[PDB]
Amino acid sequence: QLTKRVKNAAANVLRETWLIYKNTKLVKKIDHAKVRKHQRKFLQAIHQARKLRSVKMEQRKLNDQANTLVDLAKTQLE
Amino acid sequence: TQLTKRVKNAAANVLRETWLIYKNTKLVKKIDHAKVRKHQRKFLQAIHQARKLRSVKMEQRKLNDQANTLVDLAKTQLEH
Amino acid sequence: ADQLTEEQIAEFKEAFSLFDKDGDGTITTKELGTVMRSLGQNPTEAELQDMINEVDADGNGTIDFPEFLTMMARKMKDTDSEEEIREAFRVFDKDGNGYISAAELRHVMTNLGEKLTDEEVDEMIREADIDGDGQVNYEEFVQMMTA
Amino acid sequence: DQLTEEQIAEFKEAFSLFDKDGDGTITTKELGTVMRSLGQNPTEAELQDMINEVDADGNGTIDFPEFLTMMARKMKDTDSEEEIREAFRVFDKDGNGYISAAELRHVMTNLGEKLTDEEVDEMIREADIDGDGQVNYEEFVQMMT
Ligand SMILES: NC(=O)Nc1ccccc1
Ligand SMILES: NC(=O)Nc1ccccc1
Ligand SMILES: NC(=O)Nc1ccccc1
Ligand SMILES: NC(=O)Nc1ccccc1
Ligand SMILES: [Ca+2]
Ligand SMILES: [Ca+2]
Ligand SMILES: [Ca+2]
Ligand SMILES: [Ca+2]
Ligand SMILES: [Ca+2]
Ligand SMILES: [Ca+2]
Ligand SMILES: [Ca+2]
Ligand SMILES: [Ca+2]
Repeated sequence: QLTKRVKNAAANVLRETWLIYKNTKLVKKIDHAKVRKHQRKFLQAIHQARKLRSVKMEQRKLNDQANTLVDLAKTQLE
Repeated sequence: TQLTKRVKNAAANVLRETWLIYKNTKLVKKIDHAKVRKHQRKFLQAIHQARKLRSVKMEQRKLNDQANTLVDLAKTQLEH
Repeated sequence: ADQLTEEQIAEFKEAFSLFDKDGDGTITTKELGTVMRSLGQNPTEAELQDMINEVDADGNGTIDFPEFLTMMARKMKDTDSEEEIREAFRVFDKDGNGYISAAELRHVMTNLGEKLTDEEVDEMIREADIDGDGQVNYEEFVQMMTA
Repeated sequence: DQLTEEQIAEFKEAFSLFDKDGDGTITTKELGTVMRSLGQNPTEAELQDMINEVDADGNGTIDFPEFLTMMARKMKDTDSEEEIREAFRVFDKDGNGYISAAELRHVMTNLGEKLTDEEVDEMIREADIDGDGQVNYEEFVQMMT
């Protein structure tokens, strides 16, 4: 799930990147309001990607830490 | 492509039953035959399934290209 | 686009006649066979029937104009979305080699005026990078753009 | 899927390895002491997260039932994970971390199964996420689960 959210955020980054490009480079008259809208969406997605990746990274650390504790408990199993 | 997922799913069953056959045949003291027979049976079914779905997938690929040929022909009438 | 224009509908009405060889208002499996062979292919009877069946919404065994039109509307809609994604791919894939590199993705951003770290551009690549080769090919790109 | 009476009694003994002051609960400070004694130095936030993951009733500390329930789930997951590792080690006959088509063909032959070499190759390809033509551990895990 966390992985999904990460890839989904990065996908929005990519989709909005394209939409900004198209509306900026591939039109005769630039629709500035449309460009501002996608730019806002771009920034929201990038903030989200950054946020989710950070959580993922802290999660990997925590997993090894928790497994250390789990292994300690398992030392008592016969 | 739900089909492709079903294909991968069927191959996954083949692999799982292969392991369960190995385990129950090579990695036990006394072989439990009813259980070996069970995994052999599910192995066969999964194989039958993987073959069926792969066949469907291959034919769908051919059909996609044939149909797209028809679609492209219809599209010749679109102006610009 | 979601819906066909009046003009496209009229054009597809003309297109229908290309398949309806005998002008009876329906396309049959025999007619699809004639059409395919005229295009240099030789589908089996079962393949021709499959092509009829996937369009024959009312199940009466032949394709009428509204059935053909409905299918064509769906195809035009799909083609438009797939074509936009290809257009995007070609732009990101600056050198046309089939792989979007981290460098190429940077250039896109930078030309848009965006401010991403080189590390951040790298992370985006790795997230779309299914086969682990460090680059984004067309299929990986399509998955990302449609997710 | 459940702990035996013996395992429960052993985890009750394990609880005391964490409950440094013997008050019947494990606190964030106690996990700090445990982790440091094992050679690691988690931040306060990390220790808090490790408590929170287990603290079902949300009172800030871990009691024996909460600890035990978590351990039950970990033992369940460990067992399934260890089964899949065992399968992998067997299929990856040369231990190089990749199940080759040849390795899988041999497994089938040795089980007396009758798959065409093409069918075995097709299975390798259905499991082969990174396209290198062989199945690594992570690719195998995704298949078996
Ligand atoms: N006493 C002891 O050796 N504890 C331990 C060792 C390795 C991993 C986790 C815990
Ligand atoms: N008339 C004609 O050229 N038809 C055609 C050509 C290529 C692809 C599909 C259809
Ligand atoms: N399956 C399918 O696409 N049939 C078809 C396509 C175009 C025109 C007439 C029939
Ligand atoms: N998160 C987490 O696993 N905490 C924990 C684990 C084992 C023993 C005590 C606490
Ligand atoms: Ca006709
Ligand atoms: Ca019909
Ligand atoms: Ca390139
Ligand atoms: Ca790639
Ligand atoms: Ca305590
Ligand atoms: Ca508690
Ligand atoms: Ca190997
Ligand atoms: Ca591989």
